[PDB]
Amino acid sequence: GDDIYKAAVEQLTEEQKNEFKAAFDIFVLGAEDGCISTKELGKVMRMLGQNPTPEELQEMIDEVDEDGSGTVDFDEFLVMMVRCMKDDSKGAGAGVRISADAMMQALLGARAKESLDLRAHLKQVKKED
Repeated sequence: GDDIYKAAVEQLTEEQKNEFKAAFDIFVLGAEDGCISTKELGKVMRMLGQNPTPEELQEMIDEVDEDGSGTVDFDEFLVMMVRCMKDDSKGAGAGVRISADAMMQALLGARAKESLDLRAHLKQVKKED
């Protein structure tokens, strides 16, 4: 399954890792957590040659993020770098900024999903898109 990606980060050496280590500086643009949300995730991608959308990106970010805090951890970025470098046929959709679902996924809050009521999470459905 995803043993090629998860193991990828393990294949990287102190030097190879330094490539992405310093990259964060340009990605997060200087942060204490050293993480990047779906919004910024698009700015870092467009640099790799692919300028996808924040709505389509949040899809993988929500799955890659166990806590689904709405951001990407330093380690989470690695697995994405190996999984993306393989499937670069999904890079398209420039001139984008924010998306209803893009930011929504962040407001959802993995912890909020069960904050009030769960049955009230799939009660009102009108095409999420």
